[PDB]
Amino acid sequence: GKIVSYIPAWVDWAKDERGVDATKFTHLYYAFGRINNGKVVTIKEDAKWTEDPTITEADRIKRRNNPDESNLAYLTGLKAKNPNLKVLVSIGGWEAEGFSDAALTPESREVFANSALDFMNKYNLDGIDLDWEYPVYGAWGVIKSRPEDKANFTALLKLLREKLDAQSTTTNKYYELAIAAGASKTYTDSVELTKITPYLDYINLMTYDLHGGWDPATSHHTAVYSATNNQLSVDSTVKLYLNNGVPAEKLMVGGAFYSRVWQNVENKGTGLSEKAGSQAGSPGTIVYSELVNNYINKNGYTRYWDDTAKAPYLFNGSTFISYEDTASAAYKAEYIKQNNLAGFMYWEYSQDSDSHELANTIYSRLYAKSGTPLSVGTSVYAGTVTMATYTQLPAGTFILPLTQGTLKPVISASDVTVSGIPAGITYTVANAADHRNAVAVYVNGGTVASNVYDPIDVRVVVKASAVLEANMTDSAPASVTIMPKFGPILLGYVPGWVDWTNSAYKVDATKLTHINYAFARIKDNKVVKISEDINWVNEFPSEEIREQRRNNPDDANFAYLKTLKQQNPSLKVLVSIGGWAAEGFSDAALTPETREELANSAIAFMHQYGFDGIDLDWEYPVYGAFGVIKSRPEDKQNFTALLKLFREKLDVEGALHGKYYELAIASAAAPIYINSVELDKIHQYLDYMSVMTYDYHGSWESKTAHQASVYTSALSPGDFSADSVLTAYRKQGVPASKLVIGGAFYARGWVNVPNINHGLFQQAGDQAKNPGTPTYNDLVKDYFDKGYTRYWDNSAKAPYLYNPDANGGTFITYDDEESLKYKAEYAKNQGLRGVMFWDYSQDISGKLLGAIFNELKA
Repeated sequence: GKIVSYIPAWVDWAKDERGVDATKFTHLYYAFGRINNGKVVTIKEDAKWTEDPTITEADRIKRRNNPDESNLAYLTGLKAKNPNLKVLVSIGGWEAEGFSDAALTPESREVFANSALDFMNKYNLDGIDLDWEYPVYGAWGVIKSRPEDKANFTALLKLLREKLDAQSTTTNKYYELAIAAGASKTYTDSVELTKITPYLDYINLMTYDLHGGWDPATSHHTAVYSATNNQLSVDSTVKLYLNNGVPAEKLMVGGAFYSRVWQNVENKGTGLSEKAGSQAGSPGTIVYSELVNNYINKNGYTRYWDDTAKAPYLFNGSTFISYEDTASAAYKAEYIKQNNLAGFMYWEYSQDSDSHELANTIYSRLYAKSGTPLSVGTSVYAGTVTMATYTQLPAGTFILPLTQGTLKPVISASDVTVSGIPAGITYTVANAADHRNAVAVYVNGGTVASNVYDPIDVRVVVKASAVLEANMTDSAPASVTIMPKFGPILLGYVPGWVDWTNSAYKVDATKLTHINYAFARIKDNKVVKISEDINWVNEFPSEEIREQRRNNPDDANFAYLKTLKQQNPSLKVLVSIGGWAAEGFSDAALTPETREELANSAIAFMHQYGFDGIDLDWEYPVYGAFGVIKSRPEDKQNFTALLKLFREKLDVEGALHGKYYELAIASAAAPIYINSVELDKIHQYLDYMSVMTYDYHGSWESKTAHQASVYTSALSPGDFSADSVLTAYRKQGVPASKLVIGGAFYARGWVNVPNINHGLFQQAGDQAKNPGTPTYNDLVKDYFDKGYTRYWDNSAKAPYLYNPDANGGTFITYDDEESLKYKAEYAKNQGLRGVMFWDYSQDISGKLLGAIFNELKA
């Protein structure tokens, strides 16, 4: 199943902020090469293009220096990311002149075709595509044309295939030849389809601009089916081509990442099949990204759907817009599959939304296995409604965009099951205003039956019935959050290896809600201070270190925390048992006796030193962090039993002490962790999981990336981010209100990083001179004004540093005030329990904590 993406020459692709994700298609067509004195040339050498009257001067100096060479290098560069990618040059396009002359004579055909190969070979291309629009009728006078174009097109294609084949017998590389073909009967009548088709790998059908403001009434411009007899469609065009004998296996169906517009449409019905007046004022087309930004269910435009054509359109009473969306793209991809066609071609990739929604939809739908219907998918845009008091819930609205599936323009109450809205609170569902494809759940203001001390998980199922596409199943239940009146948690790791009492830098209990004290440890299946952990105390041979570790200031720290809790009585201080390289959990978790023994010893430790709960930091079950710790496959279900039992023991303690003791874990981001821990079964025992949304990348790898980005960078599709990890957690079924997003107050980086794109996503050299983990404190002292410059990846919302001159080029990846703000903002919009960070000692300025606090609690 192929996917042809047309990519425009007139975007500077090396500069483009978002770049091209070539893992979502199979063929990249570079639009366009042009013809000039019978020869194929770069578009910058097409005077007709580089000096058009229409948008002129400021934007015409641009065109003269179009960066074609650089574009072609960047695009054929994308083979690193998709090795099976083919890149072809598309020659021609709308209004491109010179085919009729180029094809005229055996001689002019010879020089065109030789230059076509020369272009193909010069830029390392996999084939040639001819977009002659159109032979014989010349698009009715847009381009020069002659009645002999019909046979001359045949001879031209014959000659190209001969020469590509000749070259193939010598290089052993197969070369593609394709055309973009017109959808009209006039097109089929001006070319010899049966003669031509043996020369071509496939025929890209231009099944768009089928109708437009040149017609007296509105219609669909790129519809899958014909809803009336006079409306052209993908189906009517494919049937036309099959009837002329073109095999289904050589036809690609076209789609458009832009709309056709009609103005002055009579305001009747939905605007569809209505009479349209003057188009003189019309923009003609509006690209999909602009539709998303300013038109689809926005600014007075209503979204409508034609359930026969399988096509969306918009109308606001005067302007009608016909476009391609997620639902039409799915129906087109199902048409391709059901009719055995070659695939999906689209014009053109840069018109898509920033996050490549159409390109991504077409990939996902076209390589969906049949007989496995797809579930509707959700995300969250507004995930939190916050209690005003213990009983009073103000009005608010959960907003869940779909990521897979397309809501009907108006959904019904029965399309959505919401569970967990508290008793005596009414709600309704609907399509969220100002979003193209989102469920709103409006929660009526109200009074809850009993006091809300803890977050309420609200669970939203989007039924197969809510959606346009054909054979989909109900969504997984989407978690959002009713938050109790005190709002999100702000949790700090506080290291026990700092002597807090004699430190001039103190812990700010007015800004934290929670502290994890790092760490208690496990010895002989008993919980002990870190000073009794012989593996830690003697991690290093030097006695001066071991003596500092033997004298770890734990007692002093426990008195320090006791004071702090006396001064800030709503502060919760948990003891963290474990951490990096901490032993004993696999053994402790094994049997009911070993778990009993561990839980009772932990409980004893907790009471002895004045803690308000327990956090387990087992790093990590089953894989043992790749043999840093003892592990077993029984860890997976034994961790569940350990937490069940810790929770029971803590219930016993709170029932005896008239108080509530928290239980939490710190959990990792990587797929292997997620597959090692029964996340859907443990969350019930936990107040929250402190997800370590950092250490994604570092010196252990030979390429740079963001260690802690809140969003996945546009230029590293599929890469780790808080969003990607926390979404994976939610799809295991963890409620949002039991997730805590993590910030790191330390950096990772790479040395020997080349000075290309400021070191971001580059190959690095030998890492013996690597920074390791410089703290924000070290960045302030040694990096920030010392020849590193700070950059910002605005798609990832992640800062980074780069110094060309330090150890062969050094890239530093970290969290700062700005990224922490965005993590805190994600927590709030996603309905998460709150924010955590590691660790309090790493920023003595207070800025990083202040950044979180300012955003999160204000």
